[PDB]
Order: sequence, then structure tokens, then C-alpha cells
Amino acid sequence: HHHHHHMVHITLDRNTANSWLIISKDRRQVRMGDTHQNVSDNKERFSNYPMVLGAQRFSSGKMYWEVDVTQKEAWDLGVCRDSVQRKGQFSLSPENGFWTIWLWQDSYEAGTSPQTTLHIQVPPCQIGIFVDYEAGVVSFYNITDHGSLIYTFSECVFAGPLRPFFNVGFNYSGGNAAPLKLCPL
Ligand SMILES: Cc1nnc(N2CCCCC2)s1
Repeated sequence: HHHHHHMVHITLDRNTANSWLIISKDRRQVRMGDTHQNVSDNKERFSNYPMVLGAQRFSSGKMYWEVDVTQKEAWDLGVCRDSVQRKGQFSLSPENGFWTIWLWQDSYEAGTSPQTTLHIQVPPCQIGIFVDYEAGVVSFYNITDHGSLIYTFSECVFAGPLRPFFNVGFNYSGGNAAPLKLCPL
């Protein structure tokens, strides 16, 4: 892929974060805390899952960013509609306004409904995410394996502004404490 030149600087929006998340001062890293992080509740916060949005909203153009997933057991990454549901239980699907992939229990899947098995020979330490708004495309790349394609959502119906989407995952196992990090351009 030659999408690197559409690189955008993503920062995390504290106001959308689950109340257990800890975002770094530079707003480029997020991890699950061991308790409530002493913030007030608001209608933006994801209540049921350790999720947060990027501050940036995209309604046109081509955008690229990279996320570090080193030593994590579980995570979700991608984009979502600005108007996705925040409270209660929901599935990650395009019908619900999400275009995502995840790791959980030693397998990688795309967030279609129902979900799709991914075929990854080299476990990624960094993921590239490419959005072509006009084309209706969201693609995921394995930076660790020379930028190899993971998955393409095509014929996407975004139906609104898009926001970068993150889930650091739970840490029931004690093996998933590591952060998600937005990698430098
Ligand atoms: C002013 C505000 N508007 N909505 C708020 N909520 C507090 C958290 C639960 C949902 C209701 S704060």
C-alpha cells in the first residue's frame, strides 16, 4: 500500500472515554485502569466497554493512521459514525455504524454481521487504518508484515461524519493491561 502520504495526526477525546480509561497527557495513548478514574459521567461516555473515540471528524477525503497493539491479548480498532450508541450492550457491525477489526482469544476477526475470520500469518504489533470517504472503503494493514492487507470493507454506507474508534479491551486475565498507542508519522 502507498497510503502513508494521507497520514493524519489523531488524538483521543477524553470526554468519550469509558470512566476506567487513562489517556496520556499528549492524548496519543490509552490503557484500562484498575478502577474508576474519578471523572463525572456524561452522555458521550461508552458505559459498557473500554472504548474511546478520536477527536477528529472526517466527512470527505482519504485518511491514514497507525496504532501500536504490542503485547495485547484483546482490542478493537477502526472507525465509527459520530452518532453510534454509547450506553448499554451493542454489537460492532456496519448496521450499528462501526467498521472494525479485533483480536480476541488468539484469533483476528472483521466486525461484519456475522463476523468474518481473518488470515494473519504474522501477529501484528502495529495496524494501519485507511479510510476513503468518497469511495466507501475502510482497509486495515499489517505494518509488522511489510504493510500486507488484513481486510477491506467496501460499499460502506457511512451515513455521517466518521470518528477513529478504539477498544483497549478488558483485563480479566491480567495479560491485557498494555496500552493502545497512536504511532508517530
Ligand atoms: C448534563 C448532562 N446531561 N446528561 C448527563 N447524564 C449523566 C450521565 C447519565 C446520563 C445523563 S450529564
